[PDB]
Parts: sequence; structure tokens; C-alpha cells
Amino acid sequence: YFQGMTEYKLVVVGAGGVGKSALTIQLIQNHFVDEYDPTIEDSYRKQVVIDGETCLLDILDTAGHEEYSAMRDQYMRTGEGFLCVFAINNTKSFEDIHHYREQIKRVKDSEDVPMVLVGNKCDLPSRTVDTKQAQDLARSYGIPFIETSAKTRQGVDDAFYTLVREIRKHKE
Amino acid sequence: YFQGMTEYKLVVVGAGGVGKSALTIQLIQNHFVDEYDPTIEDSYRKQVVIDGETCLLDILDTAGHEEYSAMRDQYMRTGEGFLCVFAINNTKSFEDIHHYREQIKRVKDSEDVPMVLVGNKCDLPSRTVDTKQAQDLARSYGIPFIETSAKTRQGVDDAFYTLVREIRKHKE
Amino acid sequence: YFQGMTEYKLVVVGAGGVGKSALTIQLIQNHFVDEYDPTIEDSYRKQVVIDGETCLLDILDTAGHEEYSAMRDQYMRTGEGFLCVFAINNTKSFEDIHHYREQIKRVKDSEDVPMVLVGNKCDLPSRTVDTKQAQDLARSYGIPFIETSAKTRQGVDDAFYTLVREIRKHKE
Amino acid sequence: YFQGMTEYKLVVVGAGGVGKSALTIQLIQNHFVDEYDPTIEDSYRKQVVIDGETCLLDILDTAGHEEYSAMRDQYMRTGEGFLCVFAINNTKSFEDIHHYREQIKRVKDSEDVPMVLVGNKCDLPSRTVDTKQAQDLARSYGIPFIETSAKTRQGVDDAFYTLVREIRKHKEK
Amino acid sequence: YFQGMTEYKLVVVGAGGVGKSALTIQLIQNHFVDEYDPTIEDSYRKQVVIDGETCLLDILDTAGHEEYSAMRDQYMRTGEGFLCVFAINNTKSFEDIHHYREQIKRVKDSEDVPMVLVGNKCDLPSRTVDTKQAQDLARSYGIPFIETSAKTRQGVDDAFYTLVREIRKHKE
Amino acid sequence: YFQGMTEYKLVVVGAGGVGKSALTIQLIQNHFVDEYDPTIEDSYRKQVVIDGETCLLDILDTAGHEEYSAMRDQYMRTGEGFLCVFAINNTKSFEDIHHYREQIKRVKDSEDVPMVLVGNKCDLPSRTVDTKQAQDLARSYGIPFIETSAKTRQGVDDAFYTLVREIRKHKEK
Ligand SMILES: Nc1nc2c(ncn2[C@@H]2O[C@H](COP(=O)(O)OP(=O)(O)NP(=O)(O)O)[C@@H](O)[C@H]2O)c(=O)[nH]1
Ligand SMILES: Nc1nc2c(ncn2[C@@H]2O[C@H](COP(=O)(O)OP(=O)(O)NP(=O)(O)O)[C@@H](O)[C@H]2O)c(=O)[nH]1
Ligand SMILES: Nc1nc2c(ncn2[C@@H]2O[C@H](COP(=O)(O)OP(=O)(O)NP(=O)(O)O)[C@@H](O)[C@H]2O)c(=O)[nH]1
Ligand SMILES: Nc1nc2c(ncn2[C@@H]2O[C@H](COP(=O)(O)OP(=O)(O)NP(=O)(O)O)[C@@H](O)[C@H]2O)c(=O)[nH]1
Ligand SMILES: Nc1nc2c(ncn2[C@@H]2O[C@H](COP(=O)(O)OP(=O)(O)NP(=O)(O)O)[C@@H](O)[C@H]2O)c(=O)[nH]1
Ligand SMILES: Nc1nc2c(ncn2[C@@H]2O[C@H](COP(=O)(O)OP(=O)(O)NP(=O)(O)O)[C@@H](O)[C@H]2O)c(=O)[nH]1
Ligand SMILES: O=C(NC[C@@H]1COc2ccccc2O1)c1ccco1
Ligand SMILES: O=C(NC[C@@H]1COc2ccccc2O1)c1ccco1
Ligand SMILES: O=C(NC[C@@H]1COc2ccccc2O1)c1ccco1
Ligand SMILES: O=C(NC[C@@H]1COc2ccccc2O1)c1ccco1
Ligand SMILES: O=C(NC[C@@H]1COc2ccccc2O1)c1ccco1
Ligand SMILES: [Mg+2]
Ligand SMILES: [Mg+2]
Ligand SMILES: [Mg+2]
Ligand SMILES: [Mg+2]
Ligand SMILES: [Mg+2]
Ligand SMILES: [Mg+2]
Repeated sequence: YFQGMTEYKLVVVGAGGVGKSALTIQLIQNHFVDEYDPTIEDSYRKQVVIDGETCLLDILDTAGHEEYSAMRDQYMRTGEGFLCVFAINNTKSFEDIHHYREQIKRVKDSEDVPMVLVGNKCDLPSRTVDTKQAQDLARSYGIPFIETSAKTRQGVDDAFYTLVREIRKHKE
Repeated sequence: YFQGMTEYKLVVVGAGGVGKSALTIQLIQNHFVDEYDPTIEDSYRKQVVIDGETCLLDILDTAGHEEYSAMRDQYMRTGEGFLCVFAINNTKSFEDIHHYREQIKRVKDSEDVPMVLVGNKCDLPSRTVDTKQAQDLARSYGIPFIETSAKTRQGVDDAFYTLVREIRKHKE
Repeated sequence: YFQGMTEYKLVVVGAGGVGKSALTIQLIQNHFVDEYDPTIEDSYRKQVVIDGETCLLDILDTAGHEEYSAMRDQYMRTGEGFLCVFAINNTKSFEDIHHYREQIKRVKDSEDVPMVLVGNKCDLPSRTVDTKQAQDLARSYGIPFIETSAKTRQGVDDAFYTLVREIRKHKE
Repeated sequence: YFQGMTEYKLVVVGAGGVGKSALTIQLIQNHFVDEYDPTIEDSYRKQVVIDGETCLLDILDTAGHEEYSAMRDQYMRTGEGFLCVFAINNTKSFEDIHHYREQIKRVKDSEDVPMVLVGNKCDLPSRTVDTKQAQDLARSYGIPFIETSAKTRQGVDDAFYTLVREIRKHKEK
Repeated sequence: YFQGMTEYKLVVVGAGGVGKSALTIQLIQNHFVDEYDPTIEDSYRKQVVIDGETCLLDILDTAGHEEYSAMRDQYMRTGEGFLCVFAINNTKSFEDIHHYREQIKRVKDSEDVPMVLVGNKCDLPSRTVDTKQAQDLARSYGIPFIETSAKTRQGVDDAFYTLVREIRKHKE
Repeated sequence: YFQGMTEYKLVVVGAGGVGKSALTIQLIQNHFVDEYDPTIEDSYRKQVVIDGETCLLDILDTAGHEEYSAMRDQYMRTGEGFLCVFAINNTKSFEDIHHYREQIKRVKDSEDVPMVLVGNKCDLPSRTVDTKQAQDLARSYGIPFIETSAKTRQGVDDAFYTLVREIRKHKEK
């Protein structure tokens, strides 16, 4: 019997200051946060319809730099899909993506974990990471790539919905 | 790729005056039709969410007594699920059910066609068909039975949603 | 910041066979379950709007007779509000109500636990519990009383929504 | 040109105790009010979809017996459609309907005011007004008749939605 | 009597590669398609609310590279309104709008067909068609102009909704 | 007892041509108005959900330059919250903001009126008001600042929703 909507546990990861919180708050509250208030751990929920199916998104917004490592392992084990976020004006955040992806694969003991690569801050003019380099990286992982802006909303719904679609593909 | 909601083609059949139209209009318009205006053929649409899936119901309301028999065969071939309606104060309408069911199975060349047995007018005091007799008939067919009232709305959404659930079970 | 809708943890309690599951399934699925399948423990969820506020209902459907008593204490501690259900044609289930209420107050160590008294099966003709006696019982507890039918849907939404309203009053 | 949904100003009238408030509260809150708390004047709002059109219902719940008569005239002038409610177990409330209808036509200075006749408390066994008599009365006025119960919800949405449909028919003539 | 929502048959036309499919998929899926997969003929549906009226959009996505087909004329004649799409960085696509407008008038056998002029890819730096030139063209036809980006979503809902508004104006 | 959704009376003010109407029509109709049709006074409504609470926005779109002054005073008294709009390519419109805020405070006889500063036309290239100057101004007033574009929709929902959030904060003090 149907016991209520499907829930998806989504985790947003990436380096400090890339816009993990701003992405999530834009999704939930339709609000752009201009301030930089570093996150420890915050959880949000939103019911949405994707490809005709109602679902409840449970979104965990993580800290760029996780001090205690057992807490990080716990959210990686609980997460069903991951947004791996870098900022298109921060080359170091892009170089860090490989580390986040390896950490997730290690903790979940899986090679095929639903993930989407997200290049955020696409509204800003001083781009240091080229679209082609990110697309190549995503292709090498077999995952989608989406450019976003938490300020203009470009790609925000698409990033989260794409991740749900990746989870659903993996569940069949 | 998703191109739009799933559509379900539902056909409402049964003897003259059992409340086929009244059931459908209660579903679509939240309106009870007190008048008895015999139907020739009418089609209705409604988008609903059932078990978290969005769907488009295409509902064909049929005549109690079909003049052209080729037109009847055509809607039987086209329909994916059937509500077989009798009135709980009309014994003849209940005895007629087996004819509608045989016609449908013949045309579809199948013993497992999605169907729901509907005992309508359950608000009226003059009952001549017992719940147990209808339940036994439905059990013999392997289909659900639901008592309805187009006037009180008892069972109306449930009849249609149950039929969609029967179609989905058959498709998988 | 708002992190998504408010969640309410609702627990449905009462004697065996009074319609705990049937009420919950009518709420969630718009479906009347005619079969009597005794419950061990089932959980359901639904998003609804009550008094203009969006909320997520988490509903725990319990067994009439709880064997292991630590498991019962655990759901009573976790529940924020309780529907105490009897059947209007079952005097014993009505006389039992005070036991359920005492068990809840004992475990929660409180005299002011959000609760609603529910008299189910109000569609049936064989009534043995008078509405006035139920209202008097509810008045003695300081809680609302609602007559319901899981078959007709009378009062079903009202029972759950009223319970949410009781929870909100207690939280403020 | 479109400035937001269409608004319909609905007024609920009828004798004391027929269930005007209970109908409205069932519509708005999905709650049956068992208590009898006499109304002075209350206003409620709900956004609904009727025949594919989104609309905002502004509903004025009136007192059975109106003290100040200028205030009654004011809501009758402002109202676009009226639910005229009686209780099916209260013959006197049914006999009163013609007075409410006449008062509305007088104030609005019109013979063609959108209205629906509502026979409430249809869940109760003690019926004293026959459906044939109510149907005849409604036919004589050229308006719909609907039996309702604020307790079971029978006919509640239908009464209000039917009234909106009557208003729309009148606006298109 | 109301039998369910109004349906509008929309057709999206324009030169190869202008973003007809990308616009439609952004509408339906909230997804930007980066790949260029040439279309032959694809159909989508979506229920939306426009000016307070619920409607069902039936959307036909066409080929931009297609020699003369009787089969093309046949599907175009089902259209009630047309999005005529060019890319703001492709002057030839803008000059081709005259050909699509003549094709539509020919197939519909009418001078007054609901249409909207859509200038897509407004996010790109390589603009060759100025806003004022497109506005002047649209004014000459007596139709609206909307600038869009299937990547940012600028103007996507507005293009389709505007077309529905044009259809409604024509029907009254 | 709940009688239907809460209504918020929002007023959009600012110099002529800054995009007051364009913002409102983007919110209501999802439509970008490219034409410049100067407003006299128009009212719009929209039901929205903000922070899980359903509400009805009643939005008054005002004229840049209000000729008869009693009509302006009346909407300022009635309004619960104000969007103060300038265009990021029009320095004069930004210099006007302080005066619109003072006019609102004078009419309402209060120092603490819910308001949001809106910098519109952020899609256009010829910016003359820098983000930092607007943020500083907003900070000096203790109000939020949001950059918007009625063309791209950037910030449109956020401006209106933020204003409702400011009204709710003020009602809870
Ligand atoms: N222009 C622009 N600024 C952005 C965007 N996303 C985030 N920002 C800004 O970048 C800063 C950091 O954003 P924030 O959400 O807090 O980043 P975070 O990744 O959650 N940081 P942490 O790891 O400390 O929790 C903030 O000043 C924010 O406004 C964007 O897409 N565009
Ligand atoms: N009391 C009550 N009356 C009902 C109910 N359903 C239908 N009726 C009434 O029964 C009569 C016949 O209803 P109708 O829907 O037209 O029947 P039908 O099966 O569509 N007739 P046909 O086959 O000629 O199209 C109408 O007067 C209607 O008001 C019900 O559930 N309860
Ligand atoms: N007529 C009618 N029958 C009802 C209603 N509610 C429940 N029933 C019936 O009463 C029986 C028991 O219902 P059920 O929901 O299983 O009760 P329960 O309280 O969950 N049983 P348990 O404690 O064993 O889990 C079933 O046959 C069901 O159809 C009602 O409102 N009216
Ligand atoms: N059984 C049943 N009782 C009803 C129904 N509608 C109203 N009642 C009851 O009848 C009483 C009067 O209802 P109420 O809504 O206050 O009537 P009213 O017409 O608003 N009275 P007034 O004009 O004084 O404001 C209440 O006790 C209420 O529970 C109904 O449909 N069925
Ligand atoms: N940057 C940008 N690229 C776009 C935009 N719309 C479409 N594209 C890109 O342009 C290419 C062609 O788009 P597509 O939608 O397939 O074009 P079409 O008009 O459907 N082509 P056909 O007629 O062959 O079906 C794709 O690579 C797509 O990503 C847009 O608004 N901006
Ligand atoms: N590019 C761009 N143009 C805009 C934007 N907002 C408004 N405009 C344009 O600026 C002009 C004025 O907008 P309008 O909404 O009428 O301004 P207003 O503040 O309501 N004027 P008034 O005070 O006379 O009523 C219009 O041509 C409109 O298209 C925007 O965000 N971006
Ligand atoms: O709810 C929280 N975290 C608990 C878990 C961890 O992993 C999760 C992974 C994905 C989504 C939700 C998760 O929820 C939380 C922290 C701070 C506030 O809420
Ligand atoms: O719609 C109609 N017929 C076409 C077909 C028939 O079978 C169907 C079966 C189920 C649902 C729709 C159907 O539509 C129709 C004739 C008269 C009024 O509507
Ligand atoms: O859901 C479950 N338990 C977790 C908790 C306990 O207390 C609850 C109290 C109220 C509502 C839900 C509850 O859910 C559960 C076990 C087995 C099936 O569902
Ligand atoms: O709301 C009130 N009156 C003002 C007007 C009158 O006519 C109306 C007609 C229909 C809907 C609302 C109306 O509102 C009111 C007084 C007391 C409580 O509410
Ligand atoms: O609606 C109007 N005025 C009445 C009032 C005034 O202040 C208001 C402030 C905010 C929202 C609605 C208001 O509406 C109106 C005149 C012209 C067009 O609409
Ligand atoms: Mg953060
Ligand atoms: Mg019929
Ligand atoms: Mg049970
Ligand atoms: Mg009252
Ligand atoms: Mg294509
Ligand atoms: Mg204006």
C-alpha cells in the first residue's frame, strides 16, 4: 500500500563559500542570501512534483570544512544523492571536487552513487573554470553537469530535480 | 524523457438510470445532478494525484442502452478500465452487470480487464441489493466493489481512484 | 530561518476493530478498506494545509492490543497528539477510552496532552453509544469530540485537522 | 488587463439556527461546529477553482434576525449572490424564505438576483419540509435548490459553487 | 456544461538549432538540454493556470530542417497558435521567420493566426539581431515579441502563456 | 478562529519609469511588459505561500508622480508594507528613495514601517548605482535590499516575499 509521498535525502557538498547554502535557500525560500554565514549543518524540506511524481526533498546543507569526521561520514551514509558544488570563479573549489567524490564513494562503499556536478556563481564575470573543463570532469564520472546561480536562480531547480532523476534511475 | 502526465482512459457502464452521469459530474464539477437526462456519449477530463502520481483521467460516460453496437465495441476496445455501475435499489441493474462484464471481456479478449463494481445510490432507503451479494459477485470476478452515492459523494473519488490503481497493477 | 513545513507526529489509539486503520487510509488514500487486517504498527505521511499553514502529518497507526509494553511507551513518548478512537456501535470500546488516555498521560508525564475523542462508524445503524455521553466524556477531559465514518468520510479530515489545532494551541 | 483572480461576494441569509455559520465553517475549516454561537456579522474568504476558473469567495455570514436595518441593506446591496438557507426540520424557516428573497429584490431593485435555495440539516431524521415543496419553491423563483448538511458535508461545496455559477450566468447577460 | 479544462494546441516552429526543443523541455521538465538532438516531430503536454484559467497545453515541437512535406502541413494544421522562434545570434534564422509565417498562413488558410515571435538565446554574447529590429518585425505582423533564454529560463513561461492569451483573444 | 487566509496590503512606490508596474505584472502574470504605460492607480491580488503560510497579497501599484495628494495619503495610510523601487541605471531615482521613505513615515506617523529597498533593471548594462551604495542605504534604514529584474524575473518573488516577512516581523513585536 502507498503510505505517503516518496522522500529523497539530498546532501549538498563542496568547498567553503561556493554557495551551498545560497542554492538551498533559493530553492526553499525563493530568497538570495547576500551575507556569508558559515554553515555547521542545516536541514530543509520541500515537496515538489518531478516528472509527474510527488516527492519530499530532505536537503542537508553541509559545512565547506568539516572538523569532526564521524559526523561527515554519517551524513554521507544517510544521503541518497549528492550535489557536488564548486564556484566558477574559484579554481581551488573545482580542484577539490575529486576529493568530495572520493569521500562519498568510500563512505557509501559504492562506485555508482547518484551525484550531479554543480558550477555555481555563473552570474559573476571573473570566471576561472571553463564550462568545457567541468563538462569533461562530469563526463569522466558519468554524471550530469549544471551551471547555476543562486542569485539569478539560473539552474537551481534544475540541479535538484536532475539529482532526483539520477536517484530514480539508480533505484531501477 | 517525461513528455507529460500519464493518461488513463476510463469508461463508465451500466444500466439506464443507475447514476453513471451523476457519478461523473460529481467527480468533475462537485455537483449533484438531480435531473435524469439520458446520455448518448459524453467525455470528461480531470487531472488528479493518485498515490503521488499525477494523472489525466479521460472519462467516457456511456448510454445505459447502446443503439449502435459497433460504437459500443469501439469504446470497449479503447477503454483501459471500466466502472460497472448498478443501483442498490434496482435489482435488474445488478442482474445486468454480468452482461456488461461479458461484453468487455469478449471485446478485449481477456479475463483480466481492470474493472470496479460500483453499487450506486447508497444514500437511498429502498435497498434491494444486499452488500454481501455484490461483494460475492465482485469476488467471483476478482475485482473491487465499492458502494457510492453521487449525492453524498460517498465513495465517488474512491471508485475512480481504485480503477486507476487497478489499471496500474495490470500495466506492471 | 524557515526550513520547510512544520511536522506533526499523530498517533491513532483505541480498541481492536474500531477503525483506526480505516480512518488513516481514508485520510491518506481516499479509500475505504472493507477488510479487517489487524495492525501491528504502520506509519503514513501526508502534506496538508490547515488554517493556512502547510504541514506534514506523520501518522502512527497502532494495534488495538499492544503486546510488548516498552514499544507502546516509546510511541506515546514520541507522539505529539493522539486520536482516541472508539466505535459508536461498540460500548466496550467507549468504556476502554479512559485506559488509553491514562496510559498516554502516564508515559508523557503530563495532564495536558493534545488529544481528540473520535466516535467512529457513525454510518452504521446499530448505535450503542449516545453522542451526549461521548461529548460528556470529552468535556471531562477538556478535549474535542468528533463523530466520524471512515466509509462516508464524515469527520475524517476534521478529526485529524482538529488534532493539529490542539497541538498548535499547546505549543503556544 | 488581468489583475488577479475574480472575486465573488456571497451572502448567506436565513432564519436563526438554520446552520448558516456551520455551512460556512465547514466550507472554510472542514470543521463541524456543534455549538450554537449566534452570529452578529462575520466574513470569510477562500480561493477555489470552479469550472477551471480560479476565484476568491468573499463570504458574509449574517445574523438570523438583523437588528440595525441599514447594515442589512448595505450587505444586500454589496452582495452579488445569496444562499437562502432553511432547515429541513424547521417548517417556519422554510416559510421565512420568501421574506428574505423579497428583501433582497427590494434592496437590489432587481427581479433577477443570483440565488440558491439551500435546505440544510439533511442528515437529521426529523424532516418536516418535503423536497417536492422546496423544489417547487425554487422552480417558482427560477433558482437552483440543493440539500446540504454542514455535518456530513453533503452539498456544501456544491451550494457555494452553484451560487458562483449563477453569478457568472448573470454577469454574461 | 463544463467537461474539463480547456485545451490549447500550440506548435513551435523555426529554423534548425534555434532552441525550439530546449524551450519546450525547459517548460515541461525545468531542465536545460545542452546537447543538440535534431527533432522530427515530438509532442508534450502540461496543465497550467493562465489569467486564472486552468488549461491543458498540447505542444508540438517541429523540425527546423525539413523539405516540403504534406505530412508536415497536416500536423501544422492542427495548431491553434504558433511560436515562431529565431536565435538572436543567427541572422538567417530571423530572416526565415517570414517563411514560417507564410507557411502558417498557407496551412491554416487564414491571415489572422495566433502567433508570438520569440527571440531565443538571449544569454549569448554574439547577438546579431537587435531587439528593436525584432520588435519592428512583430509590430508589422500585429503580434507580440518575447526575448527568451532556454538556459536561464528568461521568458520561457511568458512565451507560451502569451501565445495562449493570443489564442483566447482570437476565439472571442 | 481561522476565517481564511491572511491578507497583506502591499504598496509599490518609486520614481516614474523605474519598473513598478513591470515588477507587479511579472509577479501576477509571469509577463514582461516592454511598453511604458504610465500608471494612475492599479490594484492586483495573488495568493502565495511564504514560509509555509498561505496569504493573499493585495498590491497597489502607484504613479511615479502623484498629482492629487489626498489620494496618495490614503494609500499610504492603508498600506502595511512598501516596496521602495529605484532603477539601477537612474541615479535620480535612487536619490528619490529617501524622500519616498520620509513621505511614508510622515503619513503613517511612524518610524518603523515595513519596507524593502528594490534596485530594479539589474539586467541592463549601464549601471549608475552601485550595489554597495544601495546596501549601505538599506542598512542605514534597517531594511532589506534586493536587486531585481522585471525582465529576467531575478528577485521578483523575493522582493514581495521579503516584504511580507517584514510585515510579519512587525506584527509579532
Ligand atoms: N554572485 C553570486 N554570489 C553567490 C552565489 N552563491 C552564493 N553567493 C555568495 O557567496 C557567499 C557564500 O555563499 P554561502 O551560501 O554562504 O556559501 P556556502 O558554501 O554555504 N559556505 P559554507 O561552506 O561556509 O557553509 C555569500 O556571500 C553568497 O551571497 C551566486 O550564485 N552568485
Ligand atoms: N439519490 C440519489 N440519486 C441519484 C444518485 N445517482 C443518480 N441519481 C439520480 O438518478 C437519476 C439517474 O441519474 P443519471 O446519472 O442520469 O443516470 P445514468 O446512469 O447516467 N442514465 P443513462 O444511462 O440514461 O445515461 C437522476 O435523477 C439522478 O439525480 C445517487 O447516488 N443518489
Ligand atoms: N461501516 C464502517 N465500517 C468501518 C468503519 N471504520 C472501520 N470499519 C470496518 O471495521 C473493521 C475494522 O477496521 P480497522 O480499520 O481494521 O480497525 P482497527 O481499529 O485498525 N483494528 P486493529 O486495532 O486490529 O488494528 C473493518 O472491517 C472495517 O471495514 C466505519 O467508519 N464504518
Ligand atoms: N445535524 C446538523 N446540525 C446542524 C447543521 N447545521 C447546523 N447545525 C447545528 O444547528 C445549530 C445552529 O447552527 P448555526 O450554524 O449557528 O446556525 P446559524 O443559522 O448561523 N444561527 P444565527 O443566525 O443565530 O447566526 C448548531 O447547533 C449546529 O451544530 C447540519 O447540517 N446538521
Ligand atoms: N546558450 C543557449 N543555448 C541554447 C539555448 N536554446 C537552445 N540552445 C542550444 O542550442 C542547441 C540547439 O537547441 P535545440 O533546442 O535542439 O534546437 P531546435 O530548434 O530544437 N533544433 P531542431 O530544429 O533541429 O529540432 C542546443 O545545443 C541547445 O543547448 C539558449 O537559450 N541559450
Ligand atoms: N530591461 C528592463 N526594462 C524594465 C525593467 N522594469 C521595467 N522596465 C521597462 O521600463 C519602462 C517603465 O516600466 P514601468 O513598469 O511602466 O514603470 P513604472 O515605474 O510603473 N512607471 P509609472 O510610475 O509611470 O507608472 C518600461 O518600458 C519597462 O519595460 C527591468 O527590470 N528591466
Ligand atoms: O536533519 C539533520 N541531519 C540528519 C540527517 C543526516 O543526513 C541526511 C542526509 C540527507 C538529508 C537529510 C539528512 O539528515 C540536521 C542537522 C542539523 C539540523 O538538521
Ligand atoms: O470521446 C469520445 N469517443 C472517443 C473514445 C471512445 O472510447 C474511449 C474510452 C475511454 C475514454 C475515452 C474514449 O474516447 C466521444 C464520443 C462521444 C463523446 O465523446
Ligand atoms: O514510524 C514508525 N516509528 C517512528 C515513530 C514513533 O512514534 C511516532 C509517533 C507519532 C507519529 C509517528 C511516529 O513514528 C514506524 C515503525 C514501524 C513502522 O513505522
Ligand atoms: O464584512 C463586513 N461588512 C462589509 C461588507 C458588507 O457586504 C459584503 C458582502 C459580501 C462579502 C463581504 C461583504 O462585506 C463585516 C461587518 C462585520 C463583520 O464583517
Ligand atoms: O484598490 C484601490 N484603492 C483602495 C486601497 C488603497 O490603499 C491600498 C493599499 C494597499 C493595497 C490595497 C489598497 O487599496 C484602487 C484605486 C484605484 C485602483 O485601485
Ligand atoms: Mg553554507
Ligand atoms: Mg447518463
Ligand atoms: Mg488497524
Ligand atoms: Mg450564525
Ligand atoms: Mg528540436
Ligand atoms: Mg506603473
